Amino acid sequence: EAPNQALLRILKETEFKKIKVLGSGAFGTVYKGLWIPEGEKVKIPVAIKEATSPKANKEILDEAYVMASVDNPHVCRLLGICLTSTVQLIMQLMPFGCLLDYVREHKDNIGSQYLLNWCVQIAKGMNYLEDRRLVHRDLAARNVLVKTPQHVKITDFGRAKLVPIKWMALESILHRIYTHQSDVWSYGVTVWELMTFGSKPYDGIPASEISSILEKGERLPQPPICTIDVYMIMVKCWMIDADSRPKFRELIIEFSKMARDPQRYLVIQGDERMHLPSPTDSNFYEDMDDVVDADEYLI
Ligand SMILES: COC1CCN(c2nccc(Nc3cc4c(cn3)cc(-c3cn[nH]c3)n4C(C)C)n2)CC1
Repeated sequence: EAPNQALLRILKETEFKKIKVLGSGAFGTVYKGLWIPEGEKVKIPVAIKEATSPKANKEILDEAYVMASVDNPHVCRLLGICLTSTVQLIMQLMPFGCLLDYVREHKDNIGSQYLLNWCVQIAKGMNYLEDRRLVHRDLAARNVLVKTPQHVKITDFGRAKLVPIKWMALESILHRIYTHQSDVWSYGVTVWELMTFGSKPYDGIPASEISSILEKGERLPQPPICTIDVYMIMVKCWMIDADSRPKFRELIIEFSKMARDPQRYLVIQGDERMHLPSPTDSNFYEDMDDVVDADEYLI
């Protein structure tokens, strides 16, 4: 098939500054930082993902490969890699963190317009991955990052090709089959995570029971804010027949029609009177002088 002519940018350690730590786990640690290229007079807000074991490097270099091979407004691109002893991925700073925590922390100000717009954006990013013949294998609200409350992007290409049980299609749990239609099942679950304001799917149920639960005909419940219109979409993503499930191009269309009249499809008390931070807010955005967002920094 088509040659992957993507450019892998190697960045010097001296070209960027680590400001603070954002979060640490088993993988390593993600830092908040600034990238100041050559003599460009720009400061790009960045996220730097950083023991050295040859196996862990192959995994991070596999994620770098996939992340450098994407370009879409609703997908996180790799800005570059820094080849130190540790080896670190330089990514775009998504100031508002993951969507999962965002919905939990801001339920009182999240309205129908935002929720439906987020669904359209995830469908667009996912449909792009399908175009690039990329199967995510780990879509969830934790892997959708917030640039601004009005702009979200899909991330975490650590599992992407060409285990998270409660987000998986039945063919995936039973046979390890992953298609773009299995990403649709995970898309259904992600929507459920948003519509419930960050609830844990199948809370209290052990992952081993999930396979048998789905086989019986049981699915995630109808969230209180969901009309039968929105829930019907969730249910269709959870059909046994993968070809029966909607295609992402149909999900973009479905959620877009709904996003034109949000109150008809989602019932939230206090809707329209709610508000989230916007680039039209007082002090929404050290030396703020020459900072440009990665999306406007092109070479
Ligand atoms: C370990 O897996 C990594 C895979 C890549 N992913 C990513 N991808 C693209 C951009 C990006 N930037 C990015 C990631 C961020 C934040 C800002 N910008 C803030 C947080 C955070 C806040 N409180 N706790 C954490 N995080 C998390 C997800 C590490 N982060 C971050 C997680």
